[PDB]
Amino acid sequence: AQKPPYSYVALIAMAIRESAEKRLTLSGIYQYIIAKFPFYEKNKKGWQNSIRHNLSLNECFIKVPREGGGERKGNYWTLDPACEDMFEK
Amino acid sequence: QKPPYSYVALIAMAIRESAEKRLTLSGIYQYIIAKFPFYEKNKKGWQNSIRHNLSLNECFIKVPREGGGERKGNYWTLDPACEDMFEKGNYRR
DNA sequence: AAATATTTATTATCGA
DNA sequence: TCGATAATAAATATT
Repeated sequence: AQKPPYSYVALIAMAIRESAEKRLTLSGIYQYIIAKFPFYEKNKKGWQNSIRHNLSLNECFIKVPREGGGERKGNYWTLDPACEDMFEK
Repeated sequence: QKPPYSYVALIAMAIRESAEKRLTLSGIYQYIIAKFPFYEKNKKGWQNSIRHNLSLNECFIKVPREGGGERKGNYWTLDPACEDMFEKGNYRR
């Protein structure tokens, strides 16, 4: 019972390293973040767009190809082989 | 050829240098160019500086635009006390 | 008209 | 009072 004002930044690449295959999608993001804590909600476009723009400022992300496991838009999103050893932690 | 001039005063001067005084945001730059052309649109560096003046003041108001004026930007105007203050001492050193 | 990602754009924090 | 990192709204491009 307290205020979580800190978890808007590192919730993006988290689902990469918390997982085992390191390429979970927005579906896995949603279901796992929901399964984690009992207050946050996906029924708000505000917080959704907030977490959406949290990915553009820092210049370390990149787009990586994927086949028809859900690809109609195009490639998935992950990190760069350079800013690697700073996101496992 | 950028100006060493007060940027809030730059916005207010652009304001008084018009009749409608409520032009769109995407034209604001052009007007400053009309005075002192230096900057290039590709340079994304010094934008936050002008932003600091645009957002942080106490003589402007924020009012939502009309749905037909659907572009990127809003309209701003001055304050009567700010008007009568700037009308006297606007261009000193 | 509802919800993915390259640019734009208020509140406020730091630093000079 | 002029500049550099973060944290937040509302309107284009993309599927």
